[PDB]
Amino acid sequence: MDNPNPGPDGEGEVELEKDSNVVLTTQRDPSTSIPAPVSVKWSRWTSNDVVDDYATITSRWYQIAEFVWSKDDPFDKELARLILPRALLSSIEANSDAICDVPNTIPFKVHAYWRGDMEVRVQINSNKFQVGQLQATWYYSDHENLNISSKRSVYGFSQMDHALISASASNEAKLVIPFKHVYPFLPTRIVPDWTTGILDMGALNIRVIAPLRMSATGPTTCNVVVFIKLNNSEFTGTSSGKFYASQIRA
Amino acid sequence: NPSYQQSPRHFVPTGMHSLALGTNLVEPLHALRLDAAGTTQHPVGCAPDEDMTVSSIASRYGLIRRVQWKKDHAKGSLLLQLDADPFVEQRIEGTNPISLYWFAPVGVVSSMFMQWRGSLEYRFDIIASQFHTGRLIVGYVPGLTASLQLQMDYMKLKSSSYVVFDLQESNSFTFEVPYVSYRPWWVRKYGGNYLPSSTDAPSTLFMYVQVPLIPMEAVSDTIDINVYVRGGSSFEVCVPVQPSLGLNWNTDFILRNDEEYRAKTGYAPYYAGVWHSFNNSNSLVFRWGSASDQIAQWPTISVPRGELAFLRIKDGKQAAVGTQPWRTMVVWPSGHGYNIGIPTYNAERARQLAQHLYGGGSLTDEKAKQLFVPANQQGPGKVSNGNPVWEVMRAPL
Amino acid sequence: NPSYQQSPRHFVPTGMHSLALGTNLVEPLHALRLDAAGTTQHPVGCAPDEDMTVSSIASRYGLIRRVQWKKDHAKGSLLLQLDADPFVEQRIEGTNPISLYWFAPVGVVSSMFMQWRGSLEYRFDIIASQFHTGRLIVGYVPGLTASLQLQMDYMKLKSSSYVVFDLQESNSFTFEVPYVSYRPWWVRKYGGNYLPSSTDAPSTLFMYVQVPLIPMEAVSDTIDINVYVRGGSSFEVCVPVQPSLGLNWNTDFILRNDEEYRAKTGYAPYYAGVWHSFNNSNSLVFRWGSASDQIAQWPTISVPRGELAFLRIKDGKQAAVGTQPWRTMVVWPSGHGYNIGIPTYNAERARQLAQHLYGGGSLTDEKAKQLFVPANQQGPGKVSNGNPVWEVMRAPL
Repeated sequence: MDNPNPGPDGEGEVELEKDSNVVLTTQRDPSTSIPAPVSVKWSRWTSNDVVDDYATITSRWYQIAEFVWSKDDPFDKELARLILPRALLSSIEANSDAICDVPNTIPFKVHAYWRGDMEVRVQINSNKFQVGQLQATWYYSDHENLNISSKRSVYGFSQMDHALISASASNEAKLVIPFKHVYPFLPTRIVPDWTTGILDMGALNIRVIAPLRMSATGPTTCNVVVFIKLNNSEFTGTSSGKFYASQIRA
Repeated sequence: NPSYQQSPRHFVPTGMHSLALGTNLVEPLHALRLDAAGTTQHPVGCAPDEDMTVSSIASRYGLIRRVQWKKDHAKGSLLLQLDADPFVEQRIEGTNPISLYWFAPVGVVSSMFMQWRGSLEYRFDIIASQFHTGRLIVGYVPGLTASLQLQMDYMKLKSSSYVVFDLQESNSFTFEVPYVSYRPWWVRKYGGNYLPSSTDAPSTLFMYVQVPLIPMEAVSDTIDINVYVRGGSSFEVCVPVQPSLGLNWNTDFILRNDEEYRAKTGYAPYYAGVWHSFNNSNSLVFRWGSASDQIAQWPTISVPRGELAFLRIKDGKQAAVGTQPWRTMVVWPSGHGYNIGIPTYNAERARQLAQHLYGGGSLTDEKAKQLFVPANQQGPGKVSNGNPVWEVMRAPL
Repeated sequence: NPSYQQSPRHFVPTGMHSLALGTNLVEPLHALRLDAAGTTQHPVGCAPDEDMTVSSIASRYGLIRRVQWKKDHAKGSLLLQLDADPFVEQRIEGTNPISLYWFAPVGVVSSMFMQWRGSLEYRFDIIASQFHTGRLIVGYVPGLTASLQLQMDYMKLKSSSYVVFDLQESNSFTFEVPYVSYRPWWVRKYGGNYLPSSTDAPSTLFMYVQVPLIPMEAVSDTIDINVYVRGGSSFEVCVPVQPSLGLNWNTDFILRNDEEYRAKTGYAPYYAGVWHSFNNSNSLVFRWGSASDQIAQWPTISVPRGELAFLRIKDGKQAAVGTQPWRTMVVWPSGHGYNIGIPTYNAERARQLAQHLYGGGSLTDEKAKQLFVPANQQGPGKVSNGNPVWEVMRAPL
């Protein structure tokens, strides 16, 4: 079946992802990447306090990153290497804004410990005349590894669970990332231990496998949007906001 | 008679079983009893009382603190900020170097285990008439780091799981301590015998005065708040390791080897005095003479990062004397090209000084200079008994 | 009580079980757990993710090559001629002597096994617009010896099992690599650590350009062809032996003993220069002076037949300098009565020279003289840092 019928509305389907007071669309189905099974709820294990999450409020879609994709970028050059708990907060905090100001962060302010699966969209608007390729990959503990520069390479992450994005026919990388840390919970700020590496479950990272191969005088620049949903969460550990921690640098 | 010529069995030599284990396995040995079926029985009179359970022990309520509550206590005031973990101490006074400590039955265990993960509880026995009324708070706030243990009011405590108690004709109450961690189980706070192998407590509870006490003229205004501690409904215990607590039988330690800490050769005897170069003569420091700049020079103590050091003398009958035997001291460089012996009131005030000098501090800070012993404590200024032995204490910071 | 007087059992002493094996047999030991029924369980949270199979690994698709396809590519042209065997490399740039290499999950195994016998496959991810059209070939031709690896067109490839791919609006495709052998299983191509104990690959696939690309003016003419490799529907694995791959953790090698390769005593320092007796001064060779016939004399390398030898320096911060640090070199007799150090561009160009000199060749052949470094690369002509250490590499030919 192939009859093209673009009316006053150029025809084509648009799948949407609402899902909680925010609707974000994608005109092209994503290339998913599921690195692990869905995480069970270990609140009834580690902590016996206010055991809950926040539905309509922390299970939304906030923006955490956005960047540029150009012909200048050589073969393996990561556009982002963003930590995943974590840079949800660390993006907003360095936006000359506070964590307290946004609805998808506020319990991190009050509550001490967090556990939950993650959802991520790597949406880009590239043109059909751009011949490039990216790869969004996940690593459940990047900073803990010593020589991960060895792994920090397009070759290395192809070896593992990832998603693929090609400039033409742009395209989205779905990226379901459930919770798998060593300890079942994460600490939102400084704690009797975890005096650093606060709220870090691993980093995402997008490098390049094919530069934007542009014709003579073709459009140079491109762009990426990183979105994140925090579903299936649990926030036990009620603590005043003066105990909080404005996350570390990029 | 017939030959068993088929190949004999194989077998791999060991020497001994078994320093572990003993849950469920039969242990063959050489029993010195006359019988091969000799297992002692327990008659009706020789009744097996306990019930030897880790739980059985962590259910008895042992005393651990005593707070004096007074009408003078402001609306905003704290009574105790003791640690919410089984390793909660109570120092007992005197006298030898290593100080003895009181520990609840839920303290002695898990002193034997690595991890615990449990829920605990505190019985606050408030000895009070019916004519005494007040309100106390108590809140388990997880995530209490070092510096953040202060900067803590009774208001931000009301932010975490907290409880307020009304007392007229009902003296005591029991607060069950919640367990909020990122870790399933919780490793030792005191790790023996190993300095850097010990992680702090997961959190702590406080007992502020929500409402000051109002005592009518025929009952006194100060009142004792005895505090007990035991494992709660589910104090669990994880894995047997080296005990972090010792005997009480023979509280000695043969000092190896013989690295006894004492003043450099020639700086003996030494009394507590003052020095114009040490807080402008406003505080006590060990001197080996009364003349110009005769300050006791002490050996440098090599301490690994993440630790602190101070001194407690072996025999109090050999210490320098002021108003009291200066049995405790701290050692730090003097800037005038050596290290000086700074006597403290007690071991706590020697530790707290090490918490501030090794916490990357100076000597001319007010936080340290309020731990220095005042010069009106110099007393008759008795010299020591020569250069008696001090031993160097160690603690993480 | 009664005497068991019948003959005791027989038995034959061994000392230890068992560095092998561990498929199906009960292994008795001394467990340090407290219990004799102590086997760790895996909770619902502590979920056992994998699935630890030799197959599980040889099914993930790891990158291995990247070909740039261009319109300029003729009707008759090849893109890659990589080897059809699990031991297919990808050299990564720099820097120390032993060069690091990229290997697919189907590369790391069977790096542990001797033989494999499997079927494999290659995913050719062709990043392309819908406005790019072309046709690629790919053919597994068994029986590709050394010399016969060239003399290979895209036409004779069409004689063996081969495939042609049309690309308009469909970027990538996957070619399953057939397995044609006389041998059931296939021994290691890389045998570590042993030089002559390694047999070449059974065959190789190529990717020619059946039809050159035709790109319209608003999409670029050069296009990346990423190449992935994984074990196919039935990549089998045969027998565990010494791994042919190392760590990545500590990429060092303490040079025994101390047989470090370096110039003969008196020929230091040494810069890359030219010599009228070495390709008529048209190529670089190590000189220990600027005067008449001062060419660096190098020790003779005793190499067993079926092998080759060249040199890679230990520290690049001590190598002779031209336009680039001459970290690689080849050693061969000079006819004027000694062996000369001939710097190469990289390790590949040093190996290829050893493939031609040890392949029973001469120095005055065009095949070798196109691997010699041109004299306009002599640069500022910095001398070395004395006589730094070189190490002698070895490879079969």
